[PDB]
Amino acid sequence: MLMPKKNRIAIYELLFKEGVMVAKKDVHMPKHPELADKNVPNLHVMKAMQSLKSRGYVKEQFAWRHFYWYLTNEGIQYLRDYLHLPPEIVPATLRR
Amino acid sequence: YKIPDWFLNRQKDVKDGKYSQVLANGLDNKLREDLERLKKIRAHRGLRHFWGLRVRGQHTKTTGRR
Amino acid sequence: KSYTTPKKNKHKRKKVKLAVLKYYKVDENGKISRLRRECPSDECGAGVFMASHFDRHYCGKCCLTYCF
Amino acid sequence: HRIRITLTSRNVKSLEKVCADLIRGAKEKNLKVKGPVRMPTKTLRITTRKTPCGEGSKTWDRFQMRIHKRLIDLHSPSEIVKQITSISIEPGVEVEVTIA
Amino acid sequence: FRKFTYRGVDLDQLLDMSYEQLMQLYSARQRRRLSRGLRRKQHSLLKRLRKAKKEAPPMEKPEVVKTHLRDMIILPEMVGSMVGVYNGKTFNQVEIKPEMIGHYLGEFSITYKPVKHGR
Amino acid sequence: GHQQLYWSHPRKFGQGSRSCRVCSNRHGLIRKYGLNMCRQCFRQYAKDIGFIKLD
Amino acid sequence: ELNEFLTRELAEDGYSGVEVRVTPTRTEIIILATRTQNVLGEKGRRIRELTAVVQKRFGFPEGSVELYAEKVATRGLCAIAQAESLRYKLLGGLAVRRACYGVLRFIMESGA
RNA sequence: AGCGUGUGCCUACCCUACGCCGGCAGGCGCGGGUAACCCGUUGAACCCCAUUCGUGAUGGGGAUCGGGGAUUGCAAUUAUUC
RNA sequence: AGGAGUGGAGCCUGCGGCUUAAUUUGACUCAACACGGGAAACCUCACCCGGCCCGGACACGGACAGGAUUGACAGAUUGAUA
Repeated sequence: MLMPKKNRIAIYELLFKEGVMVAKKDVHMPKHPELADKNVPNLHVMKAMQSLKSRGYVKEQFAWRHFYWYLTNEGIQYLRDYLHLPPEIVPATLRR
Repeated sequence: YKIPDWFLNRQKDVKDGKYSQVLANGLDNKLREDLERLKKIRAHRGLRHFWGLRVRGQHTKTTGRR
Repeated sequence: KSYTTPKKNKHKRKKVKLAVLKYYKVDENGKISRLRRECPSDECGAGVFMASHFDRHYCGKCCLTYCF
Repeated sequence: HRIRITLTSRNVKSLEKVCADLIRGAKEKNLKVKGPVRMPTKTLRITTRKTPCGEGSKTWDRFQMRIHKRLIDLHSPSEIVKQITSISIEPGVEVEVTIA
Repeated sequence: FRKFTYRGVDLDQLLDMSYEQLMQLYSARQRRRLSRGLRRKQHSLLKRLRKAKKEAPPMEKPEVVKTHLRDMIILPEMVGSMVGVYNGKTFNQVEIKPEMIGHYLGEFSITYKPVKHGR
Repeated sequence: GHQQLYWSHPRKFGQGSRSCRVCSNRHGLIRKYGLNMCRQCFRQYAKDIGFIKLD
Repeated sequence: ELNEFLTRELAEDGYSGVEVRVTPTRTEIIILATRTQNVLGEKGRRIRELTAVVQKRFGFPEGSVELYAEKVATRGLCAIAQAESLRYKLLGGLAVRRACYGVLRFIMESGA
């Protein structure tokens, strides 16, 4: 899926801000309900996330019509390397 | 004699733009013309009339059996 | 299975090596001989050059058009 | 001061013992109360075919869902009501409190 | 002997008439169709056919300009044109003599094949 | 352009506009009381919603 | 949908249903699974992943939903706890006869 | 009369009194109702009573078929419906 | 024992047949045939006739920033302002 690097980085940052991100299975919904400011389409979310699923950086779950993605440890390292953040700070799921 | 336009059988006629209740031999001669117009212009409605079929969106599969 | 009417030829990109070399003409001194017109738009300023068409002029970014 | 509780439930006995426990709270602190006014039950009704296809004799499920609705009118101070409404409520019950 | 009409108006009087006035002449369905608006949607293919009809060449019956649009009213503007009305199979050629005003384009091309019956 | 075409055709009404919130199916839709859940789907989840069979 | 989503998620971790409170300011939803250690994961990690994920789908206010994941007392008498127990005995590669008796012998011991 | 339904997450599309205009479908201003609160005391039909008709395919029956008029919709022609 | 009937008639409707680019289909005694909640103008849609799109994850190799690739108004051409 060819998509702007602006969108792609607003996806990966949002996955790293929490340790979790969701999306409804609707290709045609032109604005993701969570990330509306930076106009990321909903299919960019699904394809950018299934990319991480295929090479096993993120855990998959699906109920009724909604995707639920959980960030895993090697995916955490990939994202702080691919976003270039401090290795001090973690996603908001290792915070108690 | 003041019977309004909505009360007539031939309202806003195609040849003359006229409102008038058209009676027996007139109505037959003007019915003939209304079908023979649609026959001449090759319009679906008249083609249905020429083949002796039901035109107004019926299902002919089961009904209209001679 | 076997269809009669032959398939549609797909678009291949006409890649042009050093397309910046055509956009400008470098001078002997530290200056420019910019052949192409710059797009006088708000979305794109002095960066984007217009297209040198054979019966018009067209911008490739903001889709602005100027005719002879 | 004329403060109106609107209790709504799916299950009777759960809403019946709550409306009783709120009217306890009105008598334990001894302020006047119009009793548990019984608003009519709402039987929501979905009558769907049983078969996922249409390939049996034409049977139909007849689902209901009863919604019991009670209301309690008090002549109370606001803080006594916000105290009593917190005490001993259970998942079957749904409580509104209108001031005026 | 006599020249074709519409309601009580001649063709150049039909052609010399705004849509605001063209409404109140032909039938209720078409009046509504015109009143609903001139198309800003993908159905501006109505207007694109209004541009493709206005490529009338020098003296002969014009070339076949095809459409999928069956939902189009035969205006007096159209009359005399040579249109290809689509069925699924055939772009049927139709020369639109002026008695066809008010009717739809698809009203002149059968989308079904006429039935005959065998054993 | 294809971006104009791709999703042009309106989806504001008809059973091709709405679908099951479970099944994602264009059929046997129960719209009553804002369920919007397929007649097979709701028959599975009737108990879990609070739809007891009595009469 | 909560009950379904939790079934698809905590299947292997011994899921036996959810119970929801709609208490004011605090939507307290209690996962009722057998192995408490395996549902909260590493220092309450996975259970926080479930809090994070639920409100994102159900649009609850940021930090106005709390997931607890307590234990079923006498887990032999929950059917969906014995069905999920059995399916992972069968998917383990155990003979069906063995697995079914194993469940049936367990719940009749458990006091059914 | 009695079951009932009624403004929707996405979901866009709610039930309607009230006042004018129209023969009518309908259009217009204008409020109530997220409901034992408003439509609504749900003035329903068959029934009831009083004229006209009179054994005639008749005022039974309302199919086919012509012309016209309104609404929903992006679009109704192979007639949406009225 | 009877009451209302149905089977006759006109139409609504489903099924076979016939037809057709296509008339998508499943179901054929009770236990198929106003049944698939199936009253389909578009969508639905599976059918058939046209025309776009990739929404071909990922691993490996050539390409390739001396620019891989993306999108693009006229004109043509198209049914289309694909």
